[PDB]
Amino acid sequence: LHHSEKKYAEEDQVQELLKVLNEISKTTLTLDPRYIWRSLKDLSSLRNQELLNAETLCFTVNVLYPDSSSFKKNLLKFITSNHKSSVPGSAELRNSYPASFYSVNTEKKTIEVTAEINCFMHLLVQLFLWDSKELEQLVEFNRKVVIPNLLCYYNLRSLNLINAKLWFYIYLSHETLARSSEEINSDNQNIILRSTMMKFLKIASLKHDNETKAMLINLILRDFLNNGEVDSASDFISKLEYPHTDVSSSLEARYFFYLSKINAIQLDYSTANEYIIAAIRKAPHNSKSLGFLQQSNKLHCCIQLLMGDIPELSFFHQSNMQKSLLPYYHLTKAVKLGDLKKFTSTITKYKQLLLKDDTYQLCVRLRSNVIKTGIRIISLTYKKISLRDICLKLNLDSEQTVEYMVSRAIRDGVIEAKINHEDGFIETTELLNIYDSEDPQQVFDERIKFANQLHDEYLVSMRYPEDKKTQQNEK
Amino acid sequence: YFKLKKLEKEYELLTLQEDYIKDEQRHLKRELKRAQEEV
Amino acid sequence: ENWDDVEVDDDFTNELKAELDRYKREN
Amino acid sequence: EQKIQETELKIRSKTENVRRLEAQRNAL
Amino acid sequence: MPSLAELTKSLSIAFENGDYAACEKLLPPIKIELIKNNLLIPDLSIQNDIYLNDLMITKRILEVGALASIQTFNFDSFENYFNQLKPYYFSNNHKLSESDKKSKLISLYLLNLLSQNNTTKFHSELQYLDKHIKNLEDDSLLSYPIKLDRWLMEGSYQKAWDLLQSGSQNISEFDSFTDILKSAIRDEIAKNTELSYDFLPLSNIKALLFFNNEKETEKFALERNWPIVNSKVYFNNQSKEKADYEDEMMHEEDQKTNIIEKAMDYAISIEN
Amino acid sequence: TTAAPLLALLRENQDSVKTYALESINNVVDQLWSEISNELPDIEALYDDDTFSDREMAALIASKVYYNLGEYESAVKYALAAKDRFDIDEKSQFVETIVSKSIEMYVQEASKQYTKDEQFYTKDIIDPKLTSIFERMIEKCLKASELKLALGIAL
Repeated sequence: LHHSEKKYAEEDQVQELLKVLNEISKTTLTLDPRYIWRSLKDLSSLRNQELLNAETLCFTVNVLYPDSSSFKKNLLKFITSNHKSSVPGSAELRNSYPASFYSVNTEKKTIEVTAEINCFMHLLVQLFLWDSKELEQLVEFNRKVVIPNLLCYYNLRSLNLINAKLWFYIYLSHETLARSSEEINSDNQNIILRSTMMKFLKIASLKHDNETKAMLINLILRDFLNNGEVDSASDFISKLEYPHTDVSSSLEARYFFYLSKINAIQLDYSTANEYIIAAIRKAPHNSKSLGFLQQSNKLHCCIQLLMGDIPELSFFHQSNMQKSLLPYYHLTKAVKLGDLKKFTSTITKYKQLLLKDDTYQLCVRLRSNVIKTGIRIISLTYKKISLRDICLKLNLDSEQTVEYMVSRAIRDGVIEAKINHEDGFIETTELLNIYDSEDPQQVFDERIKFANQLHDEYLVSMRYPEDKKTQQNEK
Repeated sequence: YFKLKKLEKEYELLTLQEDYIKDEQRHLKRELKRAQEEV
Repeated sequence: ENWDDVEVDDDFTNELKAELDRYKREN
Repeated sequence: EQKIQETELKIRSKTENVRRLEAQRNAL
Repeated sequence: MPSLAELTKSLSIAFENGDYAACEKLLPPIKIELIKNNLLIPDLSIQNDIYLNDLMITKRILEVGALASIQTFNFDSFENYFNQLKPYYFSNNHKLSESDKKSKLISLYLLNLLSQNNTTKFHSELQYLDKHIKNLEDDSLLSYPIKLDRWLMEGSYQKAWDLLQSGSQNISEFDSFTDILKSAIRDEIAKNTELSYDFLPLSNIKALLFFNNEKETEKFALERNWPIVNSKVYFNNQSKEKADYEDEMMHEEDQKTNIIEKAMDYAISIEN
Repeated sequence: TTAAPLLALLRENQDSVKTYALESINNVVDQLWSEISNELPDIEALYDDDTFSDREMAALIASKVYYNLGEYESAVKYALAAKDRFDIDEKSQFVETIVSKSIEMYVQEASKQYTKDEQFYTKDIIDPKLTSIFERMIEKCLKASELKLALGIAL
């Protein structure tokens, strides 16, 4: 029964391993193994549940084990395994073949098979851990082994993509351990993890690997959010080492998502407004990306309300995610109408929900934005309005209070008006008629730059796949 | 050391073929003017 | 649905009939 | 081999431009 | 802490008796003993210590030196001892630190960022703390700079100026920063009267600047070169040479020439 | 973890404090190099101080400022003042780069100056700090019994 179960799943794993083995042996092609590894994550997730854990036991028996002798026993010890007589030395798939990792040349140590085996061995370990959700000692045991192994290898062009996806599981397993249970050992454990990120990033800077650095930057910027250091994030993004060429679309959306939250504390939303919009256009619409589209839209509504301008109202109802976007609608309504008591009761009921996404602090600063937006609304209605006429609307305190809040709104060039105290009314200095100025000419220059930007990229993207069809023989 | 310097000369051979095609594509438009107008 | 169906109206209901009060009295 | 690794990226981008501009030149 | 077997902890004794000049001369010999001490920087060799001479001697000395620069009005010294004691609070999260001087030094640091008008670290650490509700609201020390910065950009100086003068906590520890904070507001007030007012009387500006004499308002007029007419202050709205930085973007005169260059350059790249 | 506490002790005058502040930066590098760039002009100012004897260890860390920043042109220049503090056989990430980077700087200053004189390596025309490191790698290749790397780098 259990004998035929191990031969079926292992043959499918070797069949996929032999495909990428001959691709890296001929010259240098870095895109051939990458296409299979994308589907390998989905195929292995469903395959690990079937036939239990016995598919990876004989895989260690097949290939020679440099480090893996005691790693499979410690993984099966936590589950209190039963002895099926799976002891190595029974199932042999090698049988002295060149593609089978011939044993005699391997045992004599005249050839090195460890490069394409041991590096691939760590990949299958992290896949089974994410399915069973194992924590505590099993997380630290794997992280301690991989770090010296990566420093011993030279990290060739094809070797940089093997561990590129392993860093995502290292950071994920460490964060889920701290949120589940907090202790004093978890704090000092992250200290070593912060040093390991910078040591490997410096090595990958020489190879200029596009996918490797794309995964690191996403994990490094996210670690600064929990650590709470802006100087580490500000100096990191100043180098601009992130390639835009071969990185995946899912990795691009995560990059622009961090720049929106970093620039949000600098009180400059001009650049941050583009990063949050570009992150949505680069994020897939599938179900696996719904978690990112949910968090990205929550930040988009908060950026516009902090700019003094009301965002698009139809964005809530047209989308199907508005169930979680309902609290943000009451925030926009309270700022636009200008009611002081409505804003206090708005954030009170949802105060518990605003703590998870850490957007409650941005909601506290909306208290002043209620008046900032209310002044712009009443200014467009009345070009010349008296001093006591505004207090009768928003129910402000005194007449001197409303007079000094308008002078602050013109600091950034929002209202663009003047206050005449001798006459007793506030007059708007904006006559429009900007068609006679040079201001629209500056915006029109960027539209030509944006049009010709995609023209050069059009020749690069379309012509590249036609290179292989010329050399290949056709009928 | 011998095989390391061989890769440096291969980069120049790719440059010789790259710089010539970039110059040839602009000169082909001059031959098209002498072609469609003459025939 | 720009600036219309999202906020609806929620006005001009009982205040519209109240306008005829000042029209038929002060006049 | 530090100098070779810095110029290692030139084996592809320079090869692509020769192949990309081939059919583009052959078209004219 | 009382000094018994060493003079390292004697800094806290002289702090209560005054003479901050002699306390600064005793700082160099205290920092020398901290060099040979391996318990200064936290590491994996410390398990559980509830007694002194581990985290107690490191924090208590830095708390006295940080508060010493407050009475002597030294901002450069406050940016040192606090930034030196900041990593000693926690490596990641530490819930066992409870003291009256911990919340005071953190509050003084937030007022220091508003003194130099720092929008980087002031708007960041608010979300990086342990308690984002109780410590930022119920605690009057951490909520003191929050209500000032929120009411500064709001534009209401009636209730904002009361915390910088008649407040409860601005007497002793917060008084050192009241000089620049009130100076940073009047510098903004001077710039607001230029754009939004052509001329203003001396009687109405007296209440906005919170001055008790009319001659005090005219004192800053000569230093800032304000045109003065009868019973009024004229503002011509004088600007500086060009603007900002990043040449050939909204900087120098005759921008239409560069606009024409943008149409010529990117048009040739169409064929390229 | 910030570089402020360790870099703030260099603003006073002490023999022991300046030593402990610099040695702590050599232990933790990859974490703290973010804030060192702002204090870079204050650290390099101590190199010209004659009473400051740690310039050998200070120049080793000052070279790591641009080395961790990604600029290798200035990383090799400040690493030449370490003298005996500059490791050779450590074979670390910092050693396998600056030494290899000094080889490229040794070639650029050779072919350009070879037209004027071929004896520049003997005279002071070329920095002897680069020549001394260049000779250490020669003896390292002789121990490996490889004549291609030893004789090929001198060509």
